[PDB]
Amino acid sequence: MNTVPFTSAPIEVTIGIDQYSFNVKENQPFHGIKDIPIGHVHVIHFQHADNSSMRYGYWFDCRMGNFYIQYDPKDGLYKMMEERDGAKFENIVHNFKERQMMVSYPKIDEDDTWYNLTEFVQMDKIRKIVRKDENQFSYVDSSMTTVQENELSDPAHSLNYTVINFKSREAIRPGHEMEDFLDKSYYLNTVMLQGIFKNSSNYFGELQFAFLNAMFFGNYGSSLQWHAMIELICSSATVPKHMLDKLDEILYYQIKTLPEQYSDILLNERVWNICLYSSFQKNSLHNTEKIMENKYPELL
Amino acid sequence: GAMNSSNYAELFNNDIKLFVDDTNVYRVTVHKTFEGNVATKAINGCIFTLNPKTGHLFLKIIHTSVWAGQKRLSQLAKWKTAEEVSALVRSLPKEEQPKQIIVTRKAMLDPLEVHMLDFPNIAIRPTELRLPFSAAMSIDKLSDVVMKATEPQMVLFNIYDDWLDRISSYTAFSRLTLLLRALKTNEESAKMILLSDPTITIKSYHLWPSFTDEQWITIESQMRDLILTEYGRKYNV
Repeated sequence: MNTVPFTSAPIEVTIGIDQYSFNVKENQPFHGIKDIPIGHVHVIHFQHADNSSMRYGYWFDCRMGNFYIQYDPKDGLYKMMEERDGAKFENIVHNFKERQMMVSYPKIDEDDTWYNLTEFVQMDKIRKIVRKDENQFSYVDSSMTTVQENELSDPAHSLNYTVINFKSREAIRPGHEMEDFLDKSYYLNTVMLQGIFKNSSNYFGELQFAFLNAMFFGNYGSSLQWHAMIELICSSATVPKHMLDKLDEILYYQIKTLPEQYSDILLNERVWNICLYSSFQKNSLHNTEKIMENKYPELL
Repeated sequence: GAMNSSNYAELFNNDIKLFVDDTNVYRVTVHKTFEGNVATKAINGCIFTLNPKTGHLFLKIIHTSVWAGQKRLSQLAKWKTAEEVSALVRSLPKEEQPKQIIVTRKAMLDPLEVHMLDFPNIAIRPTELRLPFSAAMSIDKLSDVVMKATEPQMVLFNIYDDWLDRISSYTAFSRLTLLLRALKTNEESAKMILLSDPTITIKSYHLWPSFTDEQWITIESQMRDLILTEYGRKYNV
């Protein structure tokens, strides 16, 4: 069980840790989050009480270093930092724990939600989508644009998701125009899986990361990438059976976790109607079709 | 974006552009089988590809052999159209290639865009205009070359005959759309109007009769009367 201490909380803020959230008052004696499960990535995220715009946060893995949060009054945000002195860090955490100044990661024993949402998500892949090589953790916010959104403006602040474009020479073999447009199996299996991602685990990791950035930060380009990666599988007639079964599990937990009140902005009607009712895979996503029909029958 | 009544003069500027009409690509007769089921029999079709400034018509004849053993023919017909338009563009010298292709039916946009990926600077546009190019097969010489074809063939025409010697491309296009709208609304009546006077003939090298400027005014009036009559019937107004 690892710990992310906070130096202090000088401004009133709603703090998220994965799917959980806590309100902290201005100058409340709050000194961090303990009992964080080892084995998963995590995200610690912020929404200020005085400006509920710019949700922002940090992806990290406590196996990769000792991380803490400290408010910067110049840049006006909570920043993640790495403590390189192990003994200073252990001494800070032990003191804050003894004074019970830390919230406990509130995981129910039965509850695999976080594992199910991050099964394929690896910190090393996050650090290639979010490029800031001097840190072992990754900053994301509501406003960051994707490489694809930028092509259609600060490159160093971009989300480098894999570009997917159904009307591109990458997607369409000369001489197989109708075939490749109506059946995206060559684009999925040869270009994306064999070519770029190398395996289905890396593809699913990026799909899961995109979803979580959409949900936690309202990051619109992330939502676009999540839907594009769903549509590319559902629009392929030839998909390995293990990938279809895994996608149904992935999407079921994403739809299960989504706040009911955000379905209007986070779910694309066209993609979901096409994927569940028209696509090659309309009959391959039983779990996802059942939770979507019971939770969001209006969208469909 | 979309070509409409607002941006109509753009058709006659000096930017090369083509209209593509796929209406007559996949043509069938529907009939009963011996067992009393229904079946289709394909007949030869054509792509109607028109430069509205010059009148140059690229009539690609679609021979029934291209459908043999294929499924979902109304879908395939759009892709085959886009394949043949792409092949036509690639066959033209660079200085003759269009800067825009206007499709008469929105269902042609994705097929044509995908086949033209190699030409990112050629704009593929829809139109809000309701153009009567489906009636091309009411022009006897066009219908005759399509029906006689025994293999895929491209035939080149000038759909304006020699009109551009006397009138602008705006006026020529308006005359063509009026003739085709009349032929579409009441083919028998339109053809009667065009051949009623036996002294006015069609030149071997032309599609339409050799009307004088005054005869064209009389003809155009007769076509407008035909269209309004028919309209009052369609809607009881």
